[PDB]
Amino acid sequence: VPMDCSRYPNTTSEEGKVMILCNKALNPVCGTDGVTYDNECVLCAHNLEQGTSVGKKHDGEC
Amino acid sequence: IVGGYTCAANSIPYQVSLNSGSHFCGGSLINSQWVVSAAHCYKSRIQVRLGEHNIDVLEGNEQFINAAKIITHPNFNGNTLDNDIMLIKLSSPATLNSRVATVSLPRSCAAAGTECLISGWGNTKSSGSSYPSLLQCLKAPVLSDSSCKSSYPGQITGNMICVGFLEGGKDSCQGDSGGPVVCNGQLQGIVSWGYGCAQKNKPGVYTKVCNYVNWIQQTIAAN
Ligand SMILES: *[C@]1(O)O[C@H](CO)[C@@H](O[C@]2(O)O[C@H](CO)[C@@H](O)[C@H](O)[C@H]2NC(C)=O)[C@H](O)[C@H]1NC(C)=O
Repeated sequence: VPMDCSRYPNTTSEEGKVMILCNKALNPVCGTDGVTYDNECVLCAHNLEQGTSVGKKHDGEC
Repeated sequence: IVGGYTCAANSIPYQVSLNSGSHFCGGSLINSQWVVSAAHCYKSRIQVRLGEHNIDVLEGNEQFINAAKIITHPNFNGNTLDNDIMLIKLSSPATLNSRVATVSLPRSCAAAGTECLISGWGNTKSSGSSYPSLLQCLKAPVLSDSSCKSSYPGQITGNMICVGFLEGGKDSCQGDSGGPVVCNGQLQGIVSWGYGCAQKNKPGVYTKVCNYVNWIQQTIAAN
């Protein structure tokens, strides 16, 4: 099962920058890129900010 | 915590770590058997760790106590984080001593400009990851409501306050959630959310504890 980044609130800037707003809990997830991300929201924000399309391999840390 | 300092030992005796295999959130001891944290930190089973200086070592002077009851605010909204407050009843009373002590709930809401202390074991870098073993501290002021609303248009409710610096550089971060914001000896904020950490014009957002004292007392009284 992948993940739903809509579950997190986002806001659009003046120049169209979409910003995902994340909670500050440490619940690490392991990306399909083999990198461990601090929580799922942060993986969502990374994909949006970098333009990547990393998925969640598994809820724990890689 | 980004941009803060290593707290002195026993400086923050009301700080707890919430553990479900590893540290995932902070919390604040308010009495011998009750902890306040963020609702988004909810898990079905939680071990509360008290009196910790270094979370990676067991020094013998900490206490590990399982949660017996976990009560999230009835109007918590998991999508916007409104009402992001939770109460944890400990399975047994903590033994209070020089390393394990409580913090007072707020007798009144904090005004804009009040200086507060934020603490936690969260990430210490804005870009990248770096988790300290030792508890970090940060002094930051409560911002005005208009200032907070203008940083996050349409995202700030009456149960939220901003605390930090518009210039960025210093803030709470992942792993700090649930942790305390104590101002003049009173718990006025719960670490909740933000746009990243320590970003310009985007201070951290915290649950406004002064709104919840009556609910806390009623819940505790009956449980
Ligand atoms: C960002 O704009 O926030 C909204 C609100 O969550 C996201 O909008 C929703 O959730 O998108 C999903 C499909 O992905 C859709 O089923 C929901 O109805 C829709 N809600 C609304 C109010 O439009 C939106 O996807 C998100 N943007 C990003 C890039 O994450």
